[PDB]
Amino acid sequence: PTSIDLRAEYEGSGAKEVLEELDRELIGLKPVKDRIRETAALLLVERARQKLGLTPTLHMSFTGNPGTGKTTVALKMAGLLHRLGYVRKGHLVSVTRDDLVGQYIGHTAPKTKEVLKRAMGGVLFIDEAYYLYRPDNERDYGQEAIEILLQVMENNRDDLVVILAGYADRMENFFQSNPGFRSRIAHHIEFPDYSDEELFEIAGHMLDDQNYQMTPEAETALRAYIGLRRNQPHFANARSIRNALDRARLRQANRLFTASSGPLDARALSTIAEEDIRASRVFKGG
Amino acid sequence: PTSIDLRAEYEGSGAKEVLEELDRELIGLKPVKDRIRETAALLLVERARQKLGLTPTLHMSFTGNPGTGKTTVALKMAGLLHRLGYVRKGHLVSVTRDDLVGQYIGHTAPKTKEVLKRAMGGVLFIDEAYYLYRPDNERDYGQEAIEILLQVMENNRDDLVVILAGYADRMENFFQSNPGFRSRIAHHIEFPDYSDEELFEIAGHMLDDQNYQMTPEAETALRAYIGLRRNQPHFANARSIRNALDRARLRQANRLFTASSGPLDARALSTIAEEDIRASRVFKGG
Amino acid sequence: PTSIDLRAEYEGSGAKEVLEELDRELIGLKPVKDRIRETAALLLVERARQKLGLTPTLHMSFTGNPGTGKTTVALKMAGLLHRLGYVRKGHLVSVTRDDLVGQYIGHTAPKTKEVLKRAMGGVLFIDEAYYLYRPDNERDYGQEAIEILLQVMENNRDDLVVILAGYADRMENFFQSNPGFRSRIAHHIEFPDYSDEELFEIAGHMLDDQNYQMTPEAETALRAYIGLRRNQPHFANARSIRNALDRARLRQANRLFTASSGPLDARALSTIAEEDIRASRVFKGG
Amino acid sequence: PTSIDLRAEYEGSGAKEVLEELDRELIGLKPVKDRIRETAALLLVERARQKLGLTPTLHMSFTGNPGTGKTTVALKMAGLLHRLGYVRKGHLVSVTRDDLVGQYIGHTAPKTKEVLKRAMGGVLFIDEAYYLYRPDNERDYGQEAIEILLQVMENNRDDLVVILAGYADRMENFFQSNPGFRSRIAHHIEFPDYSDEELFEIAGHMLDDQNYQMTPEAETALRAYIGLRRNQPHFANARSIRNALDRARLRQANRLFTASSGPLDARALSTIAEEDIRASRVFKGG
Amino acid sequence: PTSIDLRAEYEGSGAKEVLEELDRELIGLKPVKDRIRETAALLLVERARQKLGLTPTLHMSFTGNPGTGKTTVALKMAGLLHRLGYVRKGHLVSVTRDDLVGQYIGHTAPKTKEVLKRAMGGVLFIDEAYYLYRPDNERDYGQEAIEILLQVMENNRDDLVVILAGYADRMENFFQSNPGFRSRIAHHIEFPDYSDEELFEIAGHMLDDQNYQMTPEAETALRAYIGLRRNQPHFANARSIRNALDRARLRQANRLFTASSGPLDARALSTIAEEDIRASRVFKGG
Amino acid sequence: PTSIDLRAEYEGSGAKEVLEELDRELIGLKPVKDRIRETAALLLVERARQKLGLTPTLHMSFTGNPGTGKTTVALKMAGLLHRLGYVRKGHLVSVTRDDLVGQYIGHTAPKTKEVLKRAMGGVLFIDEAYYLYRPDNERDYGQEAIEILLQVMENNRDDLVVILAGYADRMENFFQSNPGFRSRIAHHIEFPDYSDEELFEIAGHMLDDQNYQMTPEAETALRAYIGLRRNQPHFANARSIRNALDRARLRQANRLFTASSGPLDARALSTIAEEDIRASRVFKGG
Ligand SMILES: Nc1ncnc2c1ncn2[C@@H]1O[C@H](COP(=O)(O)OP(=O)(O)O)[C@@H](O)[C@H]1O
Ligand SMILES: Nc1ncnc2c1ncn2[C@@H]1O[C@H](COP(=O)(O)OP(=O)(O)O)[C@@H](O)[C@H]1O
Ligand SMILES: Nc1ncnc2c1ncn2[C@@H]1O[C@H](COP(=O)(O)OP(=O)(O)O)[C@@H](O)[C@H]1O
Ligand SMILES: Nc1ncnc2c1ncn2[C@@H]1O[C@H](COP(=O)(O)OP(=O)(O)O)[C@@H](O)[C@H]1O
Ligand SMILES: Nc1ncnc2c1ncn2[C@@H]1O[C@H](COP(=O)(O)OP(=O)(O)O)[C@@H](O)[C@H]1O
Ligand SMILES: Nc1ncnc2c1ncn2[C@@H]1O[C@H](COP(=O)(O)OP(=O)(O)O)[C@@H](O)[C@H]1O
Ligand SMILES: O=C(COP(=O)(O)O)[C@@H](O)[C@@H](O)COP(=O)(O)O
Ligand SMILES: O=C(COP(=O)(O)O)[C@@H](O)[C@@H](O)COP(=O)(O)O
Ligand SMILES: O=C(COP(=O)(O)O)[C@@H](O)[C@@H](O)COP(=O)(O)O
Ligand SMILES: O=C(COP(=O)(O)O)[C@@H](O)[C@@H](O)COP(=O)(O)O
Ligand SMILES: O=C(COP(=O)(O)O)[C@@H](O)[C@@H](O)COP(=O)(O)O
Ligand SMILES: O=C(COP(=O)(O)O)[C@@H](O)[C@@H](O)COP(=O)(O)O
Repeated sequence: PTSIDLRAEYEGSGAKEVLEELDRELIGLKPVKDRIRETAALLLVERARQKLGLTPTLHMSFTGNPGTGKTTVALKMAGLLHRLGYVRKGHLVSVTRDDLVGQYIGHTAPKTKEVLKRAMGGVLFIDEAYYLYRPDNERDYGQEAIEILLQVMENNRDDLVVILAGYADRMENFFQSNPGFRSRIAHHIEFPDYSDEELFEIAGHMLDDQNYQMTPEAETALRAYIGLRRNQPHFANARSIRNALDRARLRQANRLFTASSGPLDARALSTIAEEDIRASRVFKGG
Repeated sequence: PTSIDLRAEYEGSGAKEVLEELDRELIGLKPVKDRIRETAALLLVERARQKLGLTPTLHMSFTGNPGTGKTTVALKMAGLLHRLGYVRKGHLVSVTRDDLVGQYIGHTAPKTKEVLKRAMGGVLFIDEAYYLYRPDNERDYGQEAIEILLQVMENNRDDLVVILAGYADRMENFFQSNPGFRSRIAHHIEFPDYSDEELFEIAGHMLDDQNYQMTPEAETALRAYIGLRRNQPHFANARSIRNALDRARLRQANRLFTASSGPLDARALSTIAEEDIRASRVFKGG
Repeated sequence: PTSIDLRAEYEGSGAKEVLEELDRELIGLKPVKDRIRETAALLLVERARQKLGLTPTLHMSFTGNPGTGKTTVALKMAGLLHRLGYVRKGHLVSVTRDDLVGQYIGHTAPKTKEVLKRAMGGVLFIDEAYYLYRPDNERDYGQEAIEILLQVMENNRDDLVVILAGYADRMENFFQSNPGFRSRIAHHIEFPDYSDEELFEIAGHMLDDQNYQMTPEAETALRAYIGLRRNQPHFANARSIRNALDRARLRQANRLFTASSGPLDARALSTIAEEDIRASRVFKGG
Repeated sequence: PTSIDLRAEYEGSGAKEVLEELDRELIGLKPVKDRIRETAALLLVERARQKLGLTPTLHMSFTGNPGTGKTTVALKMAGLLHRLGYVRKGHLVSVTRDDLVGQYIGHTAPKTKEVLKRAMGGVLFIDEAYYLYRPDNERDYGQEAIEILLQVMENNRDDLVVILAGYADRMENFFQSNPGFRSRIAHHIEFPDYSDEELFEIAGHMLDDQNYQMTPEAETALRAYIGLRRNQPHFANARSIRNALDRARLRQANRLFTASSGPLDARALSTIAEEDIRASRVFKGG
Repeated sequence: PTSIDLRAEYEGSGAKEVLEELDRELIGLKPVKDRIRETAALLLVERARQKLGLTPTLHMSFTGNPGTGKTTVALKMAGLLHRLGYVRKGHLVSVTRDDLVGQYIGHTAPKTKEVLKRAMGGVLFIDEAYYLYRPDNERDYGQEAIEILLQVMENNRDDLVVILAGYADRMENFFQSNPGFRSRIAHHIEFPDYSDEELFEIAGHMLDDQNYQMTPEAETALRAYIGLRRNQPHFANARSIRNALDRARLRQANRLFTASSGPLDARALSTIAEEDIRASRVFKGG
Repeated sequence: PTSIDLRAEYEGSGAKEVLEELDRELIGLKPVKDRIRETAALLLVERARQKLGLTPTLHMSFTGNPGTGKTTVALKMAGLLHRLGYVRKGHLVSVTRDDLVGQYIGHTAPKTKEVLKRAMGGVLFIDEAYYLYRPDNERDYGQEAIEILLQVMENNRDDLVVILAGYADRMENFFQSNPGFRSRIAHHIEFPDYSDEELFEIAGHMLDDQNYQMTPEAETALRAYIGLRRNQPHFANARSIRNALDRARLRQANRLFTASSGPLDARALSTIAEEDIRASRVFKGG
């Protein structure tokens, strides 16, 4: 070997098969998907470079709001990384701060370490990682977990990848207070969402996750709803959406229970109708 | 099975028998009772949907003032939930923050866990839950109880339902500081009551709970009392009501002891008369 | 039984015999004594009501200054309560915060619990109870004692009565910080004593407690003293009174030792004379 | 017995023999000595009253500056108290805060208790007692010592007397923060000192304690010194006196070493001469 | 021996062979290299002085930014020091604060001590040493590590050299708070890198460390980039450089993957082209 | 014996031989040396007084800047004290706060105590003692070391002398906060040095301690240097001097290494020349 065919590796790795898996398994967020397509390319090239004699550097940060594909992309990353020979067992260990820090004084270091043992050969995924740093609280022993984490991200490299994730404002603050992470994360990925279309996409995903469908009439009813809701006080984006869908679901349940034609099937029970949304006082004025 | 008769489940579950039990066992708060009627409908439908292949999501929050039916509705919920096959042993474990958090450093995690063991197959009911988060205090180890609680509400699902309850202002603040609860509570129920009529309803419920009745004359005497009391300093709503009723009870006891016609019966001993309320310095001016 | 003769219970209980015992054993504070007379009536009636099928609710708070009869009334309460079948062994366990909270981390819960064991069947009396809540101090474990106390006042009812006592300003603050006590205390009793007459009453009680009498001339000498003292800086009410009486006692002792007519009797040794008070620089101007 | 001869007890107790012992063993502070004479009288009378059927109340506070006779009066008190049958073994146990509070968490309660065991039948003397209350410091466990102390001063009475002593400003503050002491101290004794004569008395006592005498010429030299020193900045009363005497002693030593007539005797070595004081830059202007 | 030939020692030690090793193994930072050349001279002379009868004093501080040669110079120091007979086993033990301080209360002193055992006969290298002093955090036991460190730097001298390193602002602050280090460091070495040329040098070193080269066209493209970037908000110097190079690398990877002429060699894969930098929105205006 | 020949003791003790040792072993600071001469005289006399029947009082404080002879005088004191029979084994135990206070909670009292055991029969020397009082820090247990120290300085006297030393501003503050030390220190010794001449003396002592001499030309070069340096920002007195001498030493080493006439002797290697100082940018303007 002297040169390297990139497409040979791309087609030989099954990396394309994981990138396809990502398009199919994430309701269109092309922005992000392209960014992962691009990182795949770099990950490919870096590997081809390592195969011609030139340890990588892999850790990444995923920042954005709830419901932007952080977890489901992270899973695919572990895949991709296992397919490009960066990781041995391409498996994702997803953990919060409450899996790494123990209440008792000294029961944190074995806990982080053992979680790490389970992570080895794959990817550790620390959701809202910045919660490990709580000097707000006394008797929270999260600084030890940081120390052990930080030490691992520099030293014990070739057998682990770490992904910190969560809100960006909170992550960037976490790096201020705990530097040495910025230099250890090679991949900062922003997960963007909200515009009406985005809020509607969210509404749609939420309903897919619950196995409910809207009737076309109800879809337009929601689009109306959203536009109005965003001009009323204390609009909470995604929360306001969950909340509307919750109340819609409650209304749909009562609509059906009160009708009672007789037996009804999955479509009748999975469908949110125009009535269920338009009955909201959001359409009255509040 | 292909369609599902909802009324068949509603009548087969005995869910109606628990909803009747609620009307009979809660002095009219039709507002709330309708909201529970409605949630019952959704809980019904969701179940019928789970029975056609489409884990639920059950936790709820009860917000409002003291004396609005939070506990007595929660009890009925545990019933309803057991009747709709969501819960195995339909029993309510009611706990405050002082049942989950221990003084000693590490004697909290076994305590929360064991309470949880007692809760399993039924409903855990955390009154004024927001008191678990006390970063105001040092040496209070309530954050561990939150961690264990939060972990349970996501992971170990199909064998427990949690109801956080208490004042709304304090609950919404608690979610700010401890997010991840908002997404875990599927049912936000507001318990409304204060207007004179509400204060009078409260007075009425308090007296029912103690087995005392008022004479019509005394009722109007209280309505007079309330209107005056609310314009005097340090009006404490429900507390001022308990306090007036306490003093009325004391006056009624002394009225009866001092009269002493001879023997007297349950009505004489259960009745608060016009004298007992009007004797208050609230009618003098203070 | 269908009706109930109240006087039959009042005379059968020996409750009157304890109320007489109170008049005889408390230098006239008719205000309070009437309030206890009245509570007795209610306690009577409530009992007669429980005997016709209609658990009581018994805990109380005693608020006021040192030397108003809190302890000596509490003792009689335990009596009264035992005579009306509310309490099994009518005995009063009087405790401060230093009997419930231990220095060591975890040596508080057995200590509160064991004190409670000694209290069972009678009345526990927590003097200046608000001292259990010291978040001012670190390493004071008083919050656990509160938790155990609070739990007992709701759950393990029919075998214990609790009386919190002390200054009112401090008690009401204690309820702010630790709510759930207000609802558990059914009896708020205020112990009143300052106006000149009150200061003089205090002076009088203090001297009774020490077995000293004043000569009429000395009484008027004190009334003069008080009026002057209250217009001088740093007037501390009751403390200033103790302090004057202390100095009077010292002067009386030296008056007698220096005279030495020969032997002298109890009256000579128990009497504070006009000289003993008027010799004060309070009469000179300071 | 019906009356009581006071002089009989005063002469029979040997109380006079301890009061004489006080005059002889305290360089004239007649102010204080009279106050102790007076307290003796009251202590006498109270005893004669207890002997005619009318538990005492004994604890006291000694406030003032260093070098006013607090300790040497306290010793005599223990005497007096043993002679008037208030105390069984008339012995004084003198302790600071560092004898009652231990560093380790829980090694304070046995330490206070054992000190107290040694105190029993006599007088415990807590110098600068207010140092037991250090909420300024964390990991100081002085509040437990307060609790145990306070409990002893009310409950276990007839076998112990406590004397808190030290600066008055600091003592009165200590009572603010720890009330319940004011009511437990029956004897507040102020120890007054400074006027030139007092500063000179102090100088004199200091030199007696060290076995040094001044020559009459040097005495007048000091009186000159004092008057000047008090008008220069940062005058520290007693400290400035120690400091002058220290420097005088140093000068006297060098005066003698440099002279060296031959052998010299106790007078030559015990004497501070006019040279030793007048050589001070205080006489130059600084 | 009477005089000493310095060049004899310089050539006999192999000290020159380590200084050559430094030029070859550190991409030109002549500023620093001269400072190390100079220190070598002094270290030489001091040794020649010790060999004529006149314990040295060796500890040093390395201050500057990431990527200025601190570690790679420290390694050579250990060499040099071993070649001039100051150190027995010329080996460098590189440690952070997380290797010296343990979470548990008392598991720090054995940990520092054992690290020190491994350090003996060579050089201990504490990166960002100032992190040992964290009074910001409770339950961090770093002050003990300071104590043990400080004690070693004075007492147990002839068998250890310590090098504290990191940012200068943070180091000088660390000396304020922990004095006694300034007197123990005999060698303060500043590591300089920002001016455009410096930022470009940094960019260059970063790319060397990653095995990437720029085409001359791309170099000028970066110089353009830098000048623009420094006038846009939140310019973070070196971070902004890493960030640009990261994004350039990502663009280079995608440029190559998308072209796909066929096989490509190390130069094609190591080269960042003009396209990869100029594609930045920094050239659009943001 | 009746009188006492002082010169007999002075010549018999070998006290003169230690005072000579002080002149020879401290580069002229006649001010201090006279003060120690004088204290010797007093220590002599006090001893002669104790030998004629009239426990001493020995502890002292040494205040001043770094480099004024505190340690080297303290050593001689231990000598002197052993020669005048005040101390049994005339040996000096020199300790900082980091030798008395342990990190762990309770590992301070054995540590202070054992250090004290090593001190017994000689002098304990606490450098910068005021660092034992750190209420600035939590989890520093220095107050216990104070307690044990303070207790020793009063009680266990005849087998230990304590010397607190360091900056005066910081010492006097330490006495404010921890009184009872002022009365326990019988000897306050001020160590004076800064004026140009003093800075030059310091420079001179520093160079003696390192075995370097200046050429007369270089001395005047330093005097020039000092005058300029003190008018430039952040002048740090003694530190600026060390720093200049360090850089001079570095320059001298490089001057010699670069010349290389051939062999060179101790004078050439010990000498700092005019070149080595004048090459400083302090002479350029910065
Ligand atoms: N891009 C997406 N495509 C499909 N579903 C999504 C997407 N993003 C979020 N969701 C839905 O919202 C939930 C949020 O998932 P997650 O990745 O864990 O969020 P986070 O951004 O906090 O990491 C998912 O379980 C899923 O049901
Ligand atoms: N809605 C209601 N209907 C009948 N009684 C009520 C109602 N609300 C409150 N009460 C009375 O007041 C008490 C308050 O009960 P609870 O549910 O525990 O209050 P919360 O949960 O809001 O703190 C009840 O035990 C009952 O006696
Ligand atoms: N109402 C009263 N009648 C007679 N003596 C009283 C009365 N109140 C207080 N005293 C006297 O003052 C003391 C104060 O007693 P206590 O009841 O324990 O005070 P408190 O409970 O208010 O703290 C009593 O021991 C008693 O000698
Ligand atoms: N009234 C006094 N008569 C004789 N000596 C005194 C007197 N007051 C103080 N001293 C001297 O000063 C020292 C201070 O003693 P002490 O009673 O302990 O002071 P404090 O007021 O702090 O309790 C004594 O040991 C003694 O040498
Ligand atoms: N002077 C230099 N010469 C060549 N490469 C350097 C130099 N300084 C830094 N680097 C590069 O940057 C990285 C920073 O290394 P390091 O010395 O550990 O940083 P620091 O000690 O300043 O924290 C090195 O691994 C190296 O690849
Ligand atoms: N008076 C002095 N005479 C000679 N050398 C001194 C003198 N003062 C300081 N030094 C030098 O400086 C160092 C400072 O010593 P030290 O007594 O420990 O200072 P300090 O006690 O004031 O902190 C000494 O070891 C010595 O080399
Ligand atoms: O509180 C909200 C919604 O808050 P959010 O913006 O969080 O949804 C009100 O608009 C509803 O109570 C009205 O319900 P309905 O629309 O059924 O009347
Ligand atoms: O303190 C209150 C009532 O407070 P609250 O508002 O909490 O009831 C006074 O009005 C009563 O003491 C009067 O009693 P009465 O009315 O019997 O004179
Ligand atoms: O300090 C006080 C009294 O304070 P309080 O107001 O607390 O009593 C002075 O008036 C007395 O010292 C005078 O005593 P006499 O009156 O014997 O001179
Ligand atoms: O510091 C002081 C005294 O302080 P204090 O007021 O505390 O004594 C100066 O007056 C002395 O140094 C002078 O000594 P001398 O008088 O021997 O010159
Ligand atoms: O956030 C930054 C860079 O921050 P930093 O200054 O830290 O690099 C934006 O300029 C980029 O998102 C633009 O990327 P591109 O230049 O590829 O559009
Ligand atoms: O930082 C300082 C000195 O600080 P300090 O005042 O602490 O010495 C500069 O003057 C030197 O870098 C110049 O060195 P040179 O004089 O060799 O150029």
